[PDB]
Amino acid sequence: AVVKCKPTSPGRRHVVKVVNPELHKGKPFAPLLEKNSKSGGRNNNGRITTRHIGGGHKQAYRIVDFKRNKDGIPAVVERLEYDPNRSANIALVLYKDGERRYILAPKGLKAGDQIQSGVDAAIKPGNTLPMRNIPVGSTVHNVEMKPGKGGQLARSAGTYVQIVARDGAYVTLRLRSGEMRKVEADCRATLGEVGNAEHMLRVLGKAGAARWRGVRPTVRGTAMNPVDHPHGGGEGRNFGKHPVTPWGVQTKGKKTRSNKRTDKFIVRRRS
RNA sequence: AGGACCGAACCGACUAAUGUUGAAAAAUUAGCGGAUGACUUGUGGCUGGGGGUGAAAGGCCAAUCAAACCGGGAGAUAGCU
RNA sequence: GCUCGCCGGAAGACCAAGGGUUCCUGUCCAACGUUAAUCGGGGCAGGGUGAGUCGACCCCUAAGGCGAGGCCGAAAGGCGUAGUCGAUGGGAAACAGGUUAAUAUUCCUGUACUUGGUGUUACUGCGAAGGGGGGACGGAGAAGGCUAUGUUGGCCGGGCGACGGUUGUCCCGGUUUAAGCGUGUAGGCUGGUUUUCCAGGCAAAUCCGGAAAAUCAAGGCUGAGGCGUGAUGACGAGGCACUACGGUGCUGAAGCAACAAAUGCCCUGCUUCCAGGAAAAGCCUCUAAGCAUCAGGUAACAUCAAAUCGUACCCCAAACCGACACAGGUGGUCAGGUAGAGAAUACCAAGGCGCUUGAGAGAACUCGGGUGAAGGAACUAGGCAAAAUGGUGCCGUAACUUCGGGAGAAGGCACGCUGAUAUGUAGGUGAGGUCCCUCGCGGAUGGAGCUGAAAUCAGUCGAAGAUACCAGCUGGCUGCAACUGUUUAUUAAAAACACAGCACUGUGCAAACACGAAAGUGGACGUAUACGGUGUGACGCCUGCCCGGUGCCGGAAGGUUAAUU
RNA sequence: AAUUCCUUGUCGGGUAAGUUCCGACCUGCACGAAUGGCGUAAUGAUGGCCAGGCUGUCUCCACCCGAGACUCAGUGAAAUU
RNA sequence: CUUUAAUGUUUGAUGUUCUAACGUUGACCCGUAAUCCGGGUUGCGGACAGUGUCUGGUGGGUAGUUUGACUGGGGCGGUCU
Repeated sequence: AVVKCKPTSPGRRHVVKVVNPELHKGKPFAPLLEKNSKSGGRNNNGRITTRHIGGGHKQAYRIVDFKRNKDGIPAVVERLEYDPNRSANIALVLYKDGERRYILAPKGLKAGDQIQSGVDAAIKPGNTLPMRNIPVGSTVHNVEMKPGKGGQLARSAGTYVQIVARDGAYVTLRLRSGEMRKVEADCRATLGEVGNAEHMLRVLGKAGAARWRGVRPTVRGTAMNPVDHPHGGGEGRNFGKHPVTPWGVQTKGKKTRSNKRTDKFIVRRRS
């Protein structure tokens, strides 16, 4: 639940917590863990390509199954767990055959709840089927964009998409961004929304709370000298030029999509 | 519980005096700040010059930085001393 | 050699890194040493570093590096798979004592341990570049149970005091002993056992996992310390003989208990929180391909092997980095006594030093300090500096406020010593004995002895009892910024930079964007409650008018318009 | 006003006397609403001002303790010219 | 040879469809005890995309450079035949 701390110190007034006792107060499933070394926003060349990334708390990667291709085998939820590599929580499930796997935790999932994947699955949250069988107007998550590769849409805390139509081998969807996309009617999708909706209500309250996430401070650009940024300098706070990224692009309205290749799957775009 | 309080180690460097061919090519003495954290530290590693890195001062990149150092073009050019 | 003085959470002791003979002895004093020098980290010569158990090498891997093929690229070359390197991490085993002018957990003595090879004997399902388990992991906090260690008592030995007194409730010293083996406690986790079945673990599996039953509740794992053994020993203050007073043989007393007690061990635990906490091998198992009077496996005994390199010395410093025998810098371990909350501070122990020019004089002035009549900021750009405050407990404490704070607000009182309450209380610790007992490192009882606050009353000395070192000045109005933090190494620590929060905008994933001739990588093993960029800068009340200009986003009838033809 | 040239604006408070400071006035040379506006408890080695206490900061210096200076012996520089 | 409809062929435009180039940072199989790469099967896209040459626009993102003289000092102003 959302919990507002008390102002026992400057740094605890505006901090807001998102607690959940349903989560496992123990270690995760080790067989489904992997090393995850932080990068610092640097690539094989050692150069910073994405700024404002550095440090943070150590993290281990949980192998989550975004495909959900084990059809015809029921699975019961064992426990809900916390995942630092994503904004949503994950649910450890146990299949009847004795195989355990991690999945995204939908809105109304608990311990003991049953789920299943395939074409002959029931229409309940947590189950996964190709969208050809999902009734129109429904709500799903962890949607595939190409059959078999795995879910790529609606994977965040409280995100979802709504199936709005189905013409042929394609179905039209409205993503959480408002974009009206269409994908093949063979991509698997999971019923229901991802359950951590109260995640957005969280309030860090202090700077150090962002440094635990691996987020480094952001220096604006106005106060940064001409040689280091177009906005640069000026005696005082002048900024008498158009807002612009480094490397010289607007950043305040200019559209930068230049795909051309995948424009046939975008019905409406947004706004 | 706490980027919580006082305060040593530890990390810093606000004031003053001294020193200024210094003990020291930035220190000493007396006080000062932080001191479970955006902390500090050892070892090793990556990022290379119009580039790197930068909680951004044009700061740092081997006592050298508004474009490092070494060599080379090179006996640059110098209507000036 | 006798005194004096200094450090003693080091100015002591042991190491790494680094250095590389500076170590020890003898000899020499030109140069080196900021003076002399018989001395020296100086010169010359000689000697000195002994390991199956410490470390490296080695096995395993992290970041990351190289990278067969391969992809990419004018050439050079770049990225990278399989792989192979790479510790700052994981992985078998030795303790005490004695000894050299200089080394030792390395030599000697004593007592142990570990991993392998071979052979014999006995009993046998063995087998992986595969599966599983385990290794394997965070922060904070809370105690409890222990020890290191210390104090006191007792015991042993010695002593009877350079000056009054000191045969006693006196003084000094010592009272030490390990690994390992055995016991398996305080205490923590766990419910076990048997049989059947199974879409899983790339194939298989008696293993893991899962399902369903039956039968039992005691089964097991981990585990400091303690005790016993180790040890009829060793060491041992001191003695008997030699004694070049340089030291060597023999002998060598007591060698217990209680209390206190860690930041260390139980603890890779328990509790709790969000920021959700390495990998791989060794090791334990599983079977497959395959091999079965073999081979291999297991236990026992015997025997052999455990190589190679390092080991001296300095290591907060005269030996490393700083041009110096330079008030500098340099990571880890050991952590005594009194007072104290304390690793602060003061005085000491062990131990180590007095800082490589001295003597004398006692002017100005300079530096670092002490005191000060009366006044008390009149000094000055400015209370710069200095002075002052300073502790514990009780009492008590304003505006304002985001109700947490402000606040240690301010302010006021009491602190010593002796005695009594109480021949040392409350409290803590806990013996003998008794009772019980699954007869054990047990439980209960028992309260001996030891230790030991705080408070009250009374009395007493001093100018002064938080007496030393140590140790907040306080309050009021106001600007800026919310705050903690960050910054111009070497004249600027700030109202600047960050910041949480807010907003605009971009981005549908082969994402935008960025580094790259490209491959590709990061973004992200993320998927719009997400990522990037811009600006603002907690919170609270708000954020008005203008789209002409520039830019961005959209739309079209027309005009204008490139290559091309 | 961190913004006000004229300017020590005007009035008042505080002082024996206040170009600074506090509070109102508005005549804003040339504030103004996210290059944010106005408030804001707490915080700050932050800027400015007033008090109590305190003192050699000063009136106005005086004495004393030490290290130099001075003399002797030894070693033995430097900028400059 | 002034004139104009159904054709054949000719090429051009718009639209629809297909697959065979090309693409696949979709799935599966082998090389292979390999998330590289390649080959193969299939699916999805599909002559679009993307690349090359040419070309228009944008383009301080990044370079190389210019930004006069006289002058009762220079600058502002004025002046230059």
